[PDB]
Amino acid sequence: KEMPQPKTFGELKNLPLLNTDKPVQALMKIADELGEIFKFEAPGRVTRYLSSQRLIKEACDESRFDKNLSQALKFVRDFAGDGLATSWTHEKNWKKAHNILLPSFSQQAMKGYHAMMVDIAVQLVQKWERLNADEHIEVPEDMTRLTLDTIGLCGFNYRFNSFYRDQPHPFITSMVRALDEAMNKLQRANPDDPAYDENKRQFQEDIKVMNDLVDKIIADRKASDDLLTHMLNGKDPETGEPLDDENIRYQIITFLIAGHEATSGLLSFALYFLVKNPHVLQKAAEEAARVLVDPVPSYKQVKQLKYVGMVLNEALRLWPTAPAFSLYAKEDTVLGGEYPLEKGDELMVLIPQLHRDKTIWGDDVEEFRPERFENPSAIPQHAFKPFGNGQRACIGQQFALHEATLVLGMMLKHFDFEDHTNYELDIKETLTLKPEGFVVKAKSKKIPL
Ligand code: HEM
Repeated sequence: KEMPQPKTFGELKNLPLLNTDKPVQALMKIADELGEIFKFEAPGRVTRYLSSQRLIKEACDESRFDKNLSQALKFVRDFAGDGLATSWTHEKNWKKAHNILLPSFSQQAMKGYHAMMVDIAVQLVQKWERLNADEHIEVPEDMTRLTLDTIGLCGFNYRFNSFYRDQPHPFITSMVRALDEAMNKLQRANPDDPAYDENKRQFQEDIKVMNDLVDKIIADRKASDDLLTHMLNGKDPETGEPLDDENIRYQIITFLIAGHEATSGLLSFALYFLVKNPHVLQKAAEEAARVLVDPVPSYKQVKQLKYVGMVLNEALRLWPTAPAFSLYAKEDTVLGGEYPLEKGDELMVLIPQLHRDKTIWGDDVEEFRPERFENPSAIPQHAFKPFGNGQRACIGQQFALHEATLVLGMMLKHFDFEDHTNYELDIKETLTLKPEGFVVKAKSKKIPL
């Protein structure tokens, strides 16, 4: 079979299609036009975009395909280096850090983070309780305050104190700037052109901001049993080695970025979907009131918020906040019985499209219906992949979900929410997705913390 490909622009091939602020959403539209697979060419470059569970289940076979660093991740590697998310599977430092850091996400570790998560969640609830009449909430802004502070405190015993600031923590400003530059490089025809000299300067200036904080965090610890403890002291069972200093710095950067951005997106989409679906919101609120009987939630109570977990999964179905991942063929292989691939050939999994596979989910795929997840085991293998695949899946998945469940439960216990502007969904794309400009009003239910 000869594979579909979107419209081309002479020698630029398909490249100009990605000259947009919303590339994933563009690609989703192309996926709608062309189906389960399409070829995407740029000068000197080719990838194939996959949207169907039928094809993605083969792509997820680790014997045939391994994680690739997309062009995005390759640019992120300029500051994240050989940290876990931007390492190749065959780099010694991937498997070492993987073995060393996985215990930071054990059941006992998670129970250990719970009190610190509550610290930040209480800060968020207090902020909202303290608003005056008619004042409104900037949802993604506040969710980022929460998620950054949570990873900072839980992972590193470091307090970004984001609820003490009216604008983002400097770290975030540079992170966003650096990630935007990393994206802008995709289009650039002549990267070494003096025209971009200033962009390299601001890039390195933003990386420098990020690295200064990393030094602060490591300094402060020199003067806990968290992530950082494991980075500094943990030994890999296989090699018997610990991480070296250079790799440790990369992990810190990696975890500070990965550990907050997608989770803030998730919480924001979840609240967006709730205020757009009032019956669902009522059911979630009812669970929160029924389960969260104490002034502050326990770890076990969070685990009992079944419906809230369903709501979070349905939000990840529709808008998985890290919306793509890239694979390469380990050897020559045939995809789907129809698409021959050679060793090294690249694939991109367009996760929001996978999650709209009508053969898997039914015809109603645009509807927000958390009951799809009544029994998560009912979902076929490789049909729901918001956390990636296999040994290269999200290490922090349970952390994200615990924090998100705890926080949304508390939000639903303590406040009624109003979509006072009838917000029109506008999805901004950076490393991740978020509903830009999303605002609500919260009316306190006046329940003490
Ligand atoms: C809703 C929240 C999150 C989503 C949707 C998400 C999504 C993903 C996805 C799709 C991948 C695979 C990327 C690829 O294949 O290139 C991944 C990997 C990763 N994520 Fe998450 N993530 C989330 C939260 C977190 C959190 C809270 C942490 C840290 C506490 C974290 C740390 C990482 C790391 C270190 C990797 C690379 C793991 C490895 O390859 O060894 N993520 N994430």
